[PDB]
Amino acid sequence: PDDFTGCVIAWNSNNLDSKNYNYLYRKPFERDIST
Amino acid sequence: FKNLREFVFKNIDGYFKIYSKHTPINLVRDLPQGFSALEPLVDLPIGINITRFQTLLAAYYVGYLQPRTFLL
Ligand SMILES: *[C@@H]1O[C@H](CO)[C@@H](O[C@@H]2O[C@H](CO)[C@@H](O)[C@H](O)[C@H]2NC(C)=O)[C@H](O)[C@H]1NC(C)=O
Repeated sequence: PDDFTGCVIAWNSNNLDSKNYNYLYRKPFERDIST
Repeated sequence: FKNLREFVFKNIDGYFKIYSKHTPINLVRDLPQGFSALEPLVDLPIGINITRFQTLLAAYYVGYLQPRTFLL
């Protein structure tokens, strides 16, 4: 949302997830999982 | 009919809000003429897209909500 209230927290996972092709990508909080 | 149950179902930004009101009636025709306001009871953070719905089974009525101003 443009009027979003909250906090965004992020950190590197280069030593955790990287190896890795198991992460896929292409309204507010719309979660479209259609294939 | 002996009992009237009214609900409002709206789904905004992933939140499904349910409002309702129960009251006794004595009428075998249609919705009684009169006024009452419904109150929120349940808020389900579903994240689910809703475009259609169905009722599971006693008559029921379906109307649609519009973004109109009211003086309450
Ligand atoms: C909820 O589902 C409806 C379909 O039932 C989506 O409406 C379609 O959106 C696509 C966008 O590319 C259009 O091409 C279709 O023509 C639309 N269909 C109809 C019947 O209008 C709607 O976008 C979905 N909404 C969310 C938030 O997921």
